[PDB]
Amino acid sequence: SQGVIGIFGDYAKAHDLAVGEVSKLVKKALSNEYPQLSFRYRDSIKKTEINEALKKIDPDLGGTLFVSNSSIKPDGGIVEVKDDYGEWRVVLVAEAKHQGKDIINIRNGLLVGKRGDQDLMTAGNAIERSHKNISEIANFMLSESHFPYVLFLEGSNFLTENISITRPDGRVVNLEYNSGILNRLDRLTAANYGMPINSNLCINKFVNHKDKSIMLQAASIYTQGDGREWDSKIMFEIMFDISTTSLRVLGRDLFEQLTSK
Amino acid sequence: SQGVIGIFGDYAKAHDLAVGEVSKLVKKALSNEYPQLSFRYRDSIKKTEINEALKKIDPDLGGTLFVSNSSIKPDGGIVEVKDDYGEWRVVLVAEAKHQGKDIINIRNGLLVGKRGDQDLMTAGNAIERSHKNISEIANFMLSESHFPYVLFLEGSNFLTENISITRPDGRVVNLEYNSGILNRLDRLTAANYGMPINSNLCINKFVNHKDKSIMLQAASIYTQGDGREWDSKIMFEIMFDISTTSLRVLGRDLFEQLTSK
DNA sequence: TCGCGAATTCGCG
DNA sequence: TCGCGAATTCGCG
Repeated sequence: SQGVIGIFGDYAKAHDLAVGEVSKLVKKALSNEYPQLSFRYRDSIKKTEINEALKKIDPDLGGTLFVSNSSIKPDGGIVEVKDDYGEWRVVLVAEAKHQGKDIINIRNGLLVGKRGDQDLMTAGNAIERSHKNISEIANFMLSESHFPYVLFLEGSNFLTENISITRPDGRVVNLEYNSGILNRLDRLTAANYGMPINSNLCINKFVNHKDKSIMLQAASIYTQGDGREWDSKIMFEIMFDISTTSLRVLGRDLFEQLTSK
Repeated sequence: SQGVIGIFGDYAKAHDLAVGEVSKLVKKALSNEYPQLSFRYRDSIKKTEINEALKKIDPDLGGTLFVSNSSIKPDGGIVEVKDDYGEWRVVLVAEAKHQGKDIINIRNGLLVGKRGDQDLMTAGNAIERSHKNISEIANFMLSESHFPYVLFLEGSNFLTENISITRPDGRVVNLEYNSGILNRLDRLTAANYGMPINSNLCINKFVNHKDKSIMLQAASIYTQGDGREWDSKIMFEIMFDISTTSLRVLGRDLFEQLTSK
């Protein structure tokens, strides 16, 4: 609703854009807001690129590479901006994951389990793989003071409120979100150090314990806690907000370009 | 071979001990070496415990918990030592993972694939889940200057040298370790920032970029790079070494107990 | 009982 | 071709 944001947002909703297309929409919106800056979208980053960023931090880092052409491909891609030095800086990395088919199985009156007599499927743990790409981007951005990694959760395994699903035969199945039978949210909280979910954690926090003053890279973790599908318009707003925050942290290195125009 | 280490090591080999039993063996060996100190083995840590450790770092951390009794269970468990303050400090967390059945499929002359005409199975990505528990322990140990997390890889997906497997009918299948068809080692290198694999990285490194001086928590990643099974004796030595290093970093807080005896 | 973990086959481009 | 990703069912105690 924030001017053009409202407009782009309606477009995303009208086309139920996938997270990757929403990232491309964020890039376009950024270019619109900041005509003097240069933005780009990339769907992947090579492991050699990460290693090079790591080496700049410390020569002993980023020394391993078993498969030469190895890489990562966040399903939401990556958006970057060119700084006054000509270097590309990450402003957004988005990822959307799914897990838990219970709401669909119930609506279909389809029992599950090895005996096909269960209303619910004990939730799996594949979502844990999400920590790998978060770690890869944190490493790639180790020199940065922001970490614009956003993860969108969807499914019966990421509930934040109790919901009710009615079977075809009319029987109603009540789901308690705090049930370990299905809730796998605690499998992702390590990624943002237990900070609040559904929040923009792009600005890195620094902490200490022994005159340490260490930097934390917290992913912003969002979930559609009612088991429904994500609204592309809200994903767009979340993502545009994160990206805007990236630009703020990167401000000192964008001044020259905002001037000369 | 280092005195009692040689002895315990032969015992582990003689019983082909699983990683978890090897951790218990490390605890016993530590107690033997340091009779004045108190050690313990635990097979799990509750998410409430992690949250509490996080809160001590900064009040805004460790605030989320959806399933009250949520926890983590490293298959190798955890070994801790009691410090002069009466607090338990982690000296070792071990985990062993497997992936890649090619060497077994070839030895059995069993073709694979949707058409059952392939020598090799394109490797999966489940191993990526390993990053979750590494992140959980890093968070639990955020106040520590050491991170004794050791991961042991085994399978055809973690090769570091080319090997040859002969079929029943005599046909020999040659595997190139640098092939992305099977090698998934690059899926774990983010966990130690690209530092050397098969090495003790227990002592946290500090780096900087902008007067930052940030702390890195690098997991020690070991692989049986020839596709063979792990030798429990060598796992024991690796683990005892990591644990010994933990005690060294924790030395200032163990002095009192080593004295009074 | 509830809740963590195993790690797989094959789609995709 | 090669190499990243989807996310699942059910064992286990």
